[PDB]
Amino acid sequence: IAFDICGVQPMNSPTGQVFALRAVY
Amino acid sequence: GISYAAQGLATGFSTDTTKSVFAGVLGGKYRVYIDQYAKQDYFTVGYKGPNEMDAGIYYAPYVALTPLRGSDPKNFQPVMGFKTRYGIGINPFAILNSLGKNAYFRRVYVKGI
Amino acid sequence: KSRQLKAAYSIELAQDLRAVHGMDADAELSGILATEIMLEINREVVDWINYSAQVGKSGMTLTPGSKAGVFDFQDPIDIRGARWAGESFKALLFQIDKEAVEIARQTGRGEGNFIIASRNVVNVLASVDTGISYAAQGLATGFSTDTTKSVFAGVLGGKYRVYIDQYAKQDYFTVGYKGPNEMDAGIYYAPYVALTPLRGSDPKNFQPVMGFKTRYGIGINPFAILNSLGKNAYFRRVYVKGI
Amino acid sequence: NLIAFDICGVQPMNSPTGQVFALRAVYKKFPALAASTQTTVGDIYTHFFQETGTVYLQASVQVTIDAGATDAAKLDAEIKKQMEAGALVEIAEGMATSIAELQEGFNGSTDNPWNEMGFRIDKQVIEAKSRQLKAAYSIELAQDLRAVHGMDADAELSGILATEIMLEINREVVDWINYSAQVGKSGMTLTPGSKAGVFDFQDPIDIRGARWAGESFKALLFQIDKEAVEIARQTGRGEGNFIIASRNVVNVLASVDTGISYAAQGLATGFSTDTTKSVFAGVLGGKYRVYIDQYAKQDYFTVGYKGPNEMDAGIYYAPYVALTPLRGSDPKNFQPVMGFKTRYGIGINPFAILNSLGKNAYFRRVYVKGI
Repeated sequence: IAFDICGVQPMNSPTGQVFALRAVY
Repeated sequence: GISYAAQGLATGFSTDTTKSVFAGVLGGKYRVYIDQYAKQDYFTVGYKGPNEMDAGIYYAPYVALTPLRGSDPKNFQPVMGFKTRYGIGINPFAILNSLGKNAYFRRVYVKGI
Repeated sequence: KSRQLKAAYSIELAQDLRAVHGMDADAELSGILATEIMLEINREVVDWINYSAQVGKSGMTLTPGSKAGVFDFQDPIDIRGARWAGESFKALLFQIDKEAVEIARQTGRGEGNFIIASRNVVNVLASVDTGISYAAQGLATGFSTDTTKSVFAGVLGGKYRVYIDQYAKQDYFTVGYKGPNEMDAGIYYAPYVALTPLRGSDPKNFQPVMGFKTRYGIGINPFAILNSLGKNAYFRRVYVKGI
Repeated sequence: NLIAFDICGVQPMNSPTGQVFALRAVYKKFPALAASTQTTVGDIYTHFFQETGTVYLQASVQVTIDAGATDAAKLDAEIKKQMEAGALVEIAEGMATSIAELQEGFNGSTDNPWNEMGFRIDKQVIEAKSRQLKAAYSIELAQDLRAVHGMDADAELSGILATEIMLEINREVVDWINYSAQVGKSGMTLTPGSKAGVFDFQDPIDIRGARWAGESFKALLFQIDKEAVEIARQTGRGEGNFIIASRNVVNVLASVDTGISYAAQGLATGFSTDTTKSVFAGVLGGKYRVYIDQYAKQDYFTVGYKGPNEMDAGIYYAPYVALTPLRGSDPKNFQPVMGFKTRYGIGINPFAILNSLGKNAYFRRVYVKGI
């Protein structure tokens, strides 16, 4: 439930990685 | 309806307190949850897009509620427990590069309550 | 007499070995454990040989100008005036022939049939008799396709089957005799139980435990372990120096 | 081209970061040999000589060692005499082994030492590190290679680059091995007159009494074996299985042991039909698969171990992407774009990059002089 306000992209292995749609700044 | 009182709970003399959920929606705008372990008094406002990649924070569960079992012959007592594995992430914003740096969230200490 | 080993391993690692590369995880650990307990038994057999073997390059096997028990590759007496390693290495095999004879004499059963030796010595002995000591070029060809380093290299001079002691302590070789009769070894290993599996967990966190236990017992020619330390006529132990 | 990483665990990735596994290892008190001592055959006694420390001698003979030798000088003379006479025979670590075996056997008990395989078994996270090159060729060159020779122009450039990027990757693999390899000709692999980590072909001590290059070459091989032995000891997995070395060293090996490294004289005879110098030259002693480092900086050899298990290597390489082509042209002058990019990632048994430099149990690096 911890992630109801987070991205999850659950992994099928540790390490494992996620993507983030970061602005260029 | 920012925080659901659950009068039925009170009415029935604490039938099921369900203290594991979002309280409700503040102003019809913010889904709000109680930090049950807050150290003092504060609030944090955050953004979450429909695309999980637009959360600015990630939780990526791999393992959950793996039971532990057995017994410890030294006192011959039962072994029971639980393990999970998940991992977190924060949008880079450049943990060293995340402390007090996250554009998706703002936190304020609150006094006078 | 028994020996026992455990896996004592992490849950998460077992999970990842399977999840990441399709590895059989704990099954592989089991293979390691079976290997390790067998290697330890094997190491023990060698330790007993090197416990009980009589001191070699002694008595009937001494050169008058020798150093009593040590074959020094830099010593002109031991190497019989040899020129370079080529001749010197051969001089060692000659001392081995001398040890083999003393064994023959005392045992009354015939000269030494096999050798147990250190990596240094084996590499030396493998430098003579061309292809006799299995270098395992086929394994090298396949890039250590299956190392199998639990075997005898081969037969030196066509006479001594030579094995490498993976656990060699310093630098030595021991020449020993073995007849076709199981009663003609002078040393015995008589397995009763082998590779009995272990199954359990560490209660602090329920992490798994696997492993193996064996029972085999050992023996000697009576020789009269009170009567074996430095007394076993079937073997002669020589210290090696200078490699 | 060929794969340097044929001697690495591979465990290929399907995602960078991304991980590999490795089989990481866990990591004389004899009463006295002195005046009046009556030794008894087979047992072991300790004597400290006035000169050159101690010896441990095992009796071959039951004998009283000069009960009147209360003067250590007399005693040394008598003990030496008994050794010279063959009554007492010297062994050092083997005695330590023997006393332990005696004590362990005699007092053996089940108690609670269930032992364990001496292995932690571990893992590393590795990124699919990239390497990339541009063909960077001109139109005019292409026009004339086609017009003059009937050549396929950029096709040749493409083949060269693909070869070069793979070669550079192989060069990197070798440098990582040399980086992590422990110093050789050190500790267990030293000789009394040694120069600490270097083999000098002109030095009688290093070359073990060898006559000229012919035998010094073989003496190098002896030092190689010493390194291989040390690797087996420290790894707990096995003898070095392969050699990576400089051109000088490879020529040293090719010049000895009849047929270990090959000239591949068919290629030479045919006028360099394909030099293929990305393949192990052959096998030293029938034991060590040997390869040439095209980029060796000075002169050196490295001995390393590789098991049959992909987890047993010290060095791991897990390819993700290979030879992704480039294409196009820059309109400012329209010169063409072509080339290649790869992604692979490496891992090194942790031995605790920072913890692999000069620390890797699987490899030993020795500097070479005198060739």
